[PDB]
Amino acid sequence: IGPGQWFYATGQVIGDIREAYCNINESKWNETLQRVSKKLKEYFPHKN
Amino acid sequence: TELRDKREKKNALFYKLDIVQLDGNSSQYRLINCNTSVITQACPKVSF
Amino acid sequence: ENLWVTVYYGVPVWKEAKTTLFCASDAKAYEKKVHNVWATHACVPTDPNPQEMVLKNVTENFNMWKNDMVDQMHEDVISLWDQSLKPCVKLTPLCVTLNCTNATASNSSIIEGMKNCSFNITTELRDKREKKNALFYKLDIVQLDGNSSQYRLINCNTSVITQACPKVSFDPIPIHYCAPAGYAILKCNNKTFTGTGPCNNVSTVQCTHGIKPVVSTQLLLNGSLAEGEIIIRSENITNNVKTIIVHLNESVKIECTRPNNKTRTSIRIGPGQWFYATGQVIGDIREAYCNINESKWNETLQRVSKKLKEYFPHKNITFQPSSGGDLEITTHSFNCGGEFFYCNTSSLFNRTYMANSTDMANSTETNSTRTITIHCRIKQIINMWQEVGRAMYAPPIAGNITCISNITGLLLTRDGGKNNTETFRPGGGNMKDNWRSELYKYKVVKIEPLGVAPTRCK
Amino acid sequence: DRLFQSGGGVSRPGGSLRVNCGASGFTVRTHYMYWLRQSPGKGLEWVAFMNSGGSVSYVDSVRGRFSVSRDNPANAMVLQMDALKIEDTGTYYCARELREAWYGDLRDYSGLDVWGRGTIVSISS
Amino acid sequence: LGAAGSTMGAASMTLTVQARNLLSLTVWGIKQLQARVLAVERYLRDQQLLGIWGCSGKLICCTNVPWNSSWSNRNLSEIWDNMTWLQWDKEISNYTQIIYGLLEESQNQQEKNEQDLLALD
Amino acid sequence: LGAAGSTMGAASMTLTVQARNLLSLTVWGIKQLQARVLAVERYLRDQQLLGIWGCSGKLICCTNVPWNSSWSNRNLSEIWDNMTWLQWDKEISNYTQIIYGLLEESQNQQEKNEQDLLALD
Amino acid sequence: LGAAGSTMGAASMTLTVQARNLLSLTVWGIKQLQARVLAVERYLRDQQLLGIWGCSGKLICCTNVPWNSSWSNRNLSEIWDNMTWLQWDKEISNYTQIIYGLLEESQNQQEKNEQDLLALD
Ligand SMILES: *[C@@H]1O[C@H](CO)[C@@H](O[C@@H]2O[C@H](CO)[C@@H](O[C@@H]3O[C@H](CO[C@H]4O[C@H](CO)[C@@H](O)[C@H](O)[C@@H]4O)[C@@H](O)[C@H](O[C@H]4O[C@H](CO)[C@@H](O)[C@H](O)[C@@H]4O)[C@@H]3O)[C@H](O)[C@H]2NC(C)=O)[C@H](O)[C@H]1NC(C)=O
Ligand SMILES: *[C@@H]1O[C@H](CO)[C@@H](O[C@@H]2O[C@H](CO)[C@@H](O[C@@H]3O[C@H](CO)[C@@H](O)[C@H](O[C@H]4O[C@H](CO)[C@@H](O)[C@H](O)[C@@H]4O)[C@@H]3O)[C@H](O)[C@H]2NC(C)=O)[C@H](O)[C@H]1NC(C)=O
Ligand SMILES: *[C@@H]1O[C@H](CO)[C@@H](O[C@@H]2O[C@H](CO)[C@@H](O[C@@H]3O[C@H](CO)[C@@H](O)[C@H](O)[C@@H]3O)[C@H](O)[C@H]2NC(C)=O)[C@H](O)[C@H]1NC(C)=O
Ligand SMILES: *[C@@H]1O[C@H](CO)[C@@H](O[C@@H]2O[C@H](CO)[C@@H](O[C@@H]3O[C@H](CO)[C@@H](O)[C@H](O)[C@@H]3O)[C@H](O)[C@H]2NC(C)=O)[C@H](O)[C@H]1NC(C)=O
Ligand SMILES: *[C@@H]1O[C@H](CO)[C@@H](O[C@@H]2O[C@H](CO)[C@@H](O[C@@H]3O[C@H](CO)[C@@H](O)[C@H](O)[C@@H]3O)[C@H](O)[C@H]2NC(C)=O)[C@H](O)[C@H]1NC(C)=O
Ligand SMILES: *[C@@H]1O[C@H](CO)[C@@H](O[C@@H]2O[C@H](CO)[C@@H](O[C@@H]3O[C@H](CO)[C@@H](O)[C@H](O)[C@@H]3O)[C@H](O)[C@H]2NC(C)=O)[C@H](O)[C@H]1NC(C)=O
Ligand SMILES: *[C@@H]1O[C@H](CO)[C@@H](O[C@@H]2O[C@H](CO)[C@@H](O[C@@H]3O[C@H](CO)[C@@H](O)[C@H](O)[C@@H]3O)[C@H](O)[C@H]2NC(C)=O)[C@H](O)[C@H]1NC(C)=O
Ligand SMILES: *[C@@H]1O[C@H](CO)[C@@H](O[C@@H]2O[C@H](CO)[C@@H](O)[C@H](O)[C@H]2NC(C)=O)[C@H](O)[C@H]1NC(C)=O
Ligand SMILES: *[C@@H]1O[C@H](CO)[C@@H](O[C@@H]2O[C@H](CO)[C@@H](O)[C@H](O)[C@H]2NC(C)=O)[C@H](O)[C@H]1NC(C)=O
Ligand SMILES: *[C@@H]1O[C@H](CO)[C@@H](O[C@@H]2O[C@H](CO)[C@@H](O)[C@H](O)[C@H]2NC(C)=O)[C@H](O)[C@H]1NC(C)=O
Ligand SMILES: *[C@@H]1O[C@H](CO)[C@@H](O[C@@H]2O[C@H](CO)[C@@H](O)[C@H](O)[C@H]2NC(C)=O)[C@H](O)[C@H]1NC(C)=O
Ligand SMILES: *[C@@H]1O[C@H](CO)[C@@H](O[C@@H]2O[C@H](CO)[C@@H](O)[C@H](O)[C@H]2NC(C)=O)[C@H](O)[C@H]1NC(C)=O
Ligand SMILES: *[C@@H]1O[C@H](CO)[C@@H](O[C@@H]2O[C@H](CO)[C@@H](O)[C@H](O)[C@H]2NC(C)=O)[C@H](O)[C@H]1NC(C)=O
Ligand SMILES: *[C@@H]1O[C@H](CO)[C@@H](O)[C@H](O)[C@H]1NC(C)=O
Ligand SMILES: *[C@@H]1O[C@H](CO)[C@@H](O)[C@H](O)[C@H]1NC(C)=O
Ligand SMILES: *[C@@H]1O[C@H](CO)[C@@H](O)[C@H](O)[C@H]1NC(C)=O
Ligand SMILES: *[C@@H]1O[C@H](CO)[C@@H](O)[C@H](O)[C@H]1NC(C)=O
Ligand SMILES: *[C@@H]1O[C@H](CO)[C@@H](O)[C@H](O)[C@H]1NC(C)=O
Ligand SMILES: *[C@@H]1O[C@H](CO)[C@@H](O)[C@H](O)[C@H]1NC(C)=O
Ligand SMILES: *[C@@H]1O[C@H](CO)[C@@H](O)[C@H](O)[C@H]1NC(C)=O
Ligand SMILES: *[C@@H]1O[C@H](CO)[C@@H](O)[C@H](O)[C@H]1NC(C)=O
Ligand SMILES: *[C@@H]1O[C@H](CO)[C@@H](O)[C@H](O)[C@H]1NC(C)=O
Ligand SMILES: *[C@@H]1O[C@H](CO)[C@@H](O)[C@H](O)[C@H]1NC(C)=O
Repeated sequence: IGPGQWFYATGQVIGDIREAYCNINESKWNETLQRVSKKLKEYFPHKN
Repeated sequence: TELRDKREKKNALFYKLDIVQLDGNSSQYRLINCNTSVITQACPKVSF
Repeated sequence: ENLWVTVYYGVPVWKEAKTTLFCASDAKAYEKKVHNVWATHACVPTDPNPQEMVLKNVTENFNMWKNDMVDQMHEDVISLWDQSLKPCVKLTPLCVTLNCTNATASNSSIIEGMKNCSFNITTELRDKREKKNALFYKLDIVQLDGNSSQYRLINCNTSVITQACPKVSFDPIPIHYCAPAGYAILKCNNKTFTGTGPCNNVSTVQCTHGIKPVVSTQLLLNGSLAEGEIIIRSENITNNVKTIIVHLNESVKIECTRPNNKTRTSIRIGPGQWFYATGQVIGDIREAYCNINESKWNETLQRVSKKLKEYFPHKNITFQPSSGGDLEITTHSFNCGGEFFYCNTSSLFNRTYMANSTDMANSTETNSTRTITIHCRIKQIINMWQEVGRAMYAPPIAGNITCISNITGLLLTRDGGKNNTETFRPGGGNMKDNWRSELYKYKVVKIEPLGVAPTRCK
Repeated sequence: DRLFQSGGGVSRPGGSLRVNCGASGFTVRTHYMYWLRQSPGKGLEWVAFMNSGGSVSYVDSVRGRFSVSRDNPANAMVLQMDALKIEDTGTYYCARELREAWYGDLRDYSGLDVWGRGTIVSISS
Repeated sequence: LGAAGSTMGAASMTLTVQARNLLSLTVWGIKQLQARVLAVERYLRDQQLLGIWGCSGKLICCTNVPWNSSWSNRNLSEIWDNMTWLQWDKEISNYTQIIYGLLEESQNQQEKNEQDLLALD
Repeated sequence: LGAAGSTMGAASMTLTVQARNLLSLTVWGIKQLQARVLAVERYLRDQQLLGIWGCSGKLICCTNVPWNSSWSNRNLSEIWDNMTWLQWDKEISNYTQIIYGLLEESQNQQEKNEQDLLALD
Repeated sequence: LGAAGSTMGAASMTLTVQARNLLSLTVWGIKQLQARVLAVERYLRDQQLLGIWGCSGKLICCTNVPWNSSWSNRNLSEIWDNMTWLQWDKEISNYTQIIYGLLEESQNQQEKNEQDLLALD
């Protein structure tokens, strides 16, 4: 750009194409949210 | 750059969601924010 | 047989400690309303009285190689030189393709790259650009990475270049230093102190004398003189990487001049901005030079050698000119008259010294007529030692330049090897070794007034 | 100015050797210095470079194996070479370069003006 | 300022001297404030050490704390005759903290408690 | 710091503890200065309240001011036995200012006047 | 604040009044700090002048210093009856420094030395 300035950008992309992703343990998620619900229903001490 | 007279044609890649279509011909595009705000590059030593 | 505890407050007891020292100035103000000198030196409490107190039966160690204040001095100089360029114009619109032929006044031969360097400048309606020209000292110009007719400013692909502002022209101002409460400044007051060990001669002051922020290459100038004989100070004489310091006891007058003139010209940039440059050069061409008394130089360096051979108590001594690198570390740089000078000093250290061989002294060199003369070049764009990435430009000074100075000390380096003997040559570079050359007399301590001991009361 | 070399010699693969390069008329520690090698009947090749500042750059093929160090008391450099390979066999040269880099920024360049006579190194089994 | 190289007995004569001197735009502005506040802090720390030790307004005060022979074996004559406080401080530095701890409560706080008890009903 | 939940009589034993702790670049620079100066100001305010009340160097001081039964009806035993200073302060907060006003002059300034009168000719 | 135009004897009755009032973002920020620190400095200077003079916690203190008739020839009745401290200060300004010098050591430091000597063995 000038004296001490440069814009950084993407050049060539290498090499194969995959979308970024994230991985989670099903069972832990599962038991987790189950306990979450069991505790949550206290504050709404009623229907599902 | 950098003699403010010798302008050059360059190219680079920007993730699509950062680009907007210009208010006119579909071949023209604009940075997402530039009619509205100042955009700054983050400096390598300042990566927080 | 009763011994009870007692406490005293106000005990004269101190310890070595790291702290912050404060600047103090002379009575006369800068009176230019500049942030970096007036609001930094001229607004500082003035004329501290050094009512020194001498101390009976006191001993204290002084390490000039390791102390805590030289850094602060480096620190202040850097801060000032940064602040100096804060408000004045940047030359960014200027580093453009330069079309510069080589010509000059009445008869071309000398330029050396200056004359009629042309350039396009858009001013001031940002549509009406004009073709202007000006002269730049050749060493400030580089050939563009292409056709030889094209040239570029030396630094402009790499750093920002700023012009120095006329009110901010900085000349040396003696800076005194004062300690905050609870702290005291002690002087070893010896006439043969070498910079280490105990000193049987201690006094204290509320204030140090003024020390001027003089930036130097190899030689020490405008400095204080040694009281007795010439004194040689080194951290480790046998270490070949340690710089040697020569503190003379007698000054030596040096006279430098730029004998030609230059007509100052100005090219507008915008609303309150103008670039200053060299116009017509008048009228005759002579290279800037410096003059020295041969005999004084001579006896001087002879005594220098006689004292030097103590630290290498053996075989003979040889001086050599500078070796190489950037001329910064090889020449004598200074800033007389606001323009910057670099003198090739090689002719000055081309001597040897033997043992008892011959001492023909009937010569008395000659009727004060053998002036040693040295050539110098000058420049404009300055990447000061203080920093990298921010270059200072300097405007030309119209007319000619005289400058007269005292020579006070030398900064040498050494070399082992050659046959059985010792070789030295001007070293320098490190700004701190300049200031270390005068702060060597001072140490700072803190006062802890609480103490305890036994007594007979209860 | 002159440069003079010593060391080198014979070694099995994986051994270690060492070559000294001392100077006269000027000190190594304030100049630009180069280590090069030339295999017999072949061309020159870069090995190592030390600037006036004393930082060193190595070519990839010897990084982690070659090391250059200053011997200021001897006014010399030392190339220490470990994990020697067959390809390292050749004549080695220590050389001085003159350049002009004003206030950091450079303008003029001469090249390599002072050249040592070279030391022979033979890695063999 | 001027009694350091003197003997302890001599130096003791002049203490108010130190007492007087112990206390009292973006480059130096912050610096001056830091220095002045530091001075105040140190002076008040010492004043507080007195306030807990008693002896608030007395540059010399003598109180009921027995001296340990293990801290030093030297004679009073030897300590007050030919030594500078510089050297004395060096020898006592190690036990200084313990001395401060003992003097801070066992002397003055026991005093306060037992004193109000004396006036107590 | 550690006697709060204790009874007043208990808490009274340890007061120098607080006494020690009561006291002692553009984002935080101003902030540090503000904080330090505020600390000095509060400490000196308290010292001045003492200076007017007397009791300068005494963490405990007892003086001639009769206590009002209207401020509180509680027994000394009840107040010193099973209460924290937190609660006590809450009850006394309203009359605190009047107490300060009375203690500031009627106690100490009458003392000064009548005392110099005693030594007066 | 309100006794200035009064006679010295009258003004003396009210001194704690002054005692209370003597003490306690780039345009004003530095300014506030300068002012507050200056206030602290002046107050502590006065406190230190007391500390050396003794009389630390007493707005009035009387001590063994004889008065010079050469400083002024006026009668006590005349000085305390119909004069303001403003005028008195004007007359005494010249000898004020000498008075401070004498009062600082000859009074209090001789006292300290001779006092510890009395308790001395
Ligand atoms: C210590 O180091 C410094 C640096 O070289 C030397 O100081 C120089 O001293 C000379 C002589 O005193 C100075 O020359 C004088 O310059 C004055 C003008 O200076 C101002 O204006 C210029 C622009 O014109 C600015 O750049 C500058 O910063 C100042 O703002 C002249 O007015 C002087 O002339 C006066 O005296 C002569 C007689 O000497 C009269 O005839 C004149 O009519 C007039 O009254 C004079 O020319 C020089 O400016 C100083 N430079 C610096 C940087 O301070 C010391 O010589 C040196 N000493 C030693 C021992 O080494
Ligand atoms: C330790 O070393 C120090 C020197 O670093 C030394 O302190 C100096 O002592 C000498 C002699 O005692 C002082 O000389 C005189 O001192 C008075 C006041 O101190 C000055 O007014 C005098 O100035 C006049 O006289 C000089 C000739 O003697 C003239 O040349 C001068 O122009 C004046 O007319 C004179 O300086 C000297 O002042 C001090 N140094 C300082 C900074 O005051 C000390 O004596 C040494 N001794 C010991 C035992 O450590
Ligand atoms: C612009 O600069 C050039 C370079 O300095 C000026 O001319 C130069 O003059 C020198 C002095 O003689 C020449 O150097 C030597 O010249 C001799 C013959 O005179 C030749 O045999 C040598 O090989 C060596 O070159 C140099 O050649 C000469 N350069 C040119 C281009 O003529 C010139 O006067 C300056 N001004 C202009 C060109 O307007
Ligand atoms: C000023 O500094 C000089 C040195 O820079 C001081 O000289 C020092 O003097 C002492 C005592 O005279 C020397 O100690 C002596 O050493 C010799 C051995 O050389 C020994 O035989 C003696 O018994 C004594 O221990 C000391 O060595 C000497 N310094 C150096 C570097 O040699 C001088 O005393 C200082 N004060 C002045 C000049 O007033
Ligand atoms: C700076 O220090 C030097 C170095 O001491 C001083 O040099 C002195 O110069 C005189 C003049 O030549 C010498 O006199 C000669 O002394 C030798 C013996 O030393 C004698 O044999 C000769 O006949 C002659 O008299 C003097 O010795 C010499 N100093 C020393 C210690 O040798 C110089 O005077 C000092 N100048 C200043 C301005 O401080
Ligand atoms: C002041 O400089 C001298 C000379 O540079 C230093 O003396 C030298 O110190 C080095 C480092 O300790 C010595 O190197 C050693 O040599 C032995 C030789 O067997 C070697 O085994 C060690 O691994 C190390 O390389 C050197 O010999 C020695 N030379 C002499 C003549 O003393 C001195 O240490 C420096 N002083 C200070 C305080 O830095
Ligand atoms: C010390 O000052 C003297 C003062 O002149 C300088 O040494 C002088 O150097 C010149 C040039 O080298 C000598 O001229 C030469 O003299 C020799 C005979 O000695 C003759 O064979 C040559 O053809 C030439 O004429 C001069 O005599 C000599 N004088 C003295 C007194 O040494 C020099 O500036 C200083 N010494 C050093 C070592 O730098
Ligand atoms: C720099 O200026 C000189 C001076 O005019 C230019 O030299 C001219 O070049 C043109 C193109 O060949 C000729 O027609 C003129 O006769 C030349 N004049 C002179 C006096 O030599 C030179 O071309 C310029 N350099 C540029 C524009 O890069
Ligand atoms: C200013 O810029 C103009 C435009 O590039 C330069 O003029 C050109 O010069 C070249 C070479 O001499 C010619 O081929 C063009 O026809 C010129 N165009 C115009 C519009 O003049 C000019 O040399 C530059 N001058 C300076 C001093 O920088
Ligand atoms: C240059 O050096 C010479 C000698 O080194 C100086 O000569 C001096 O002359 C005066 C006048 O007779 C004598 O009193 C001195 O003793 C001489 N100096 C020496 C070292 O002997 C001469 O003055 C020097 N030039 C200048 C301008 O100072
Ligand atoms: C410096 O040391 C000497 C000797 O250690 C001290 O000499 C004393 O001097 C005083 C007054 O002249 C005498 O009353 C003592 O009897 C001397 N003592 C000895 C041991 O000689 C001298 O006081 C010391 N100076 C200072 C300032 O303490
Ligand atoms: C916490 O509360 C209990 C009960 O209120 C306090 O118990 C006291 O304990 C001390 C020491 O063990 C006894 O001397 C008292 O007689 C007890 N009083 C009562 C009423 O039980 C206990 O002290 C309290 N803790 C603190 C830190 O105050
Ligand atoms: C103002 O001046 C008058 C006269 O100088 C003072 O009058 C005094 O008043 C008090 C109370 O009324 C009497 O006790 C005095 O005897 C009066 N003295 C004289 C000389 O008349 C009056 O006090 C002054 N006011 C102030 C506030 O000082
Ligand atoms: C990422 O870069 C490294 C280094 O260039 C390369 O070895 C690797 O194969 C690359 N991975 C992918 C997925 O492109
Ligand atoms: C409760 O859960 C049942 C199934 O178990 C679901 O059909 C129903 O809609 C839920 N009712 C409420 C009131 O949450
Ligand atoms: C560019 O603008 C013209 C004007 O109407 C239009 O006809 C043409 O289709 C446009 N091109 C694109 C690629 O949008
Ligand atoms: C300018 O560039 C052209 C391109 O090769 C070259 O032929 C010509 O000689 C150059 N002119 C100068 C003066 O270097
Ligand atoms: C000593 O000086 C002589 C001449 O006087 C010179 O030839 C010799 O090389 C020198 N020797 C040493 C070891 O310095
Ligand atoms: C320098 O300028 C002055 C004033 O213009 C002039 O009188 C003098 O002759 C000039 N000197 C030289 C050497 O050009
Ligand atoms: C300029 O030169 C003249 C004559 O050579 C001289 O009188 C004058 O002092 C010089 N001025 C400067 C500033 O060098
Ligand atoms: C006093 O010190 C001396 C040492 O000088 C010692 O001999 C003596 O036992 C000490 N105790 C006395 C005198 O009670
Ligand atoms: C005090 O402790 C330090 C650190 O361990 C030690 O060097 C010194 O000798 C000790 N002195 C005494 C008297 O215990
Ligand atoms: C008191 O002052 C009066 C002046 O009003 C004077 O006449 C008298 O001598 C003074 N001294 C006394 C009364 O002792």
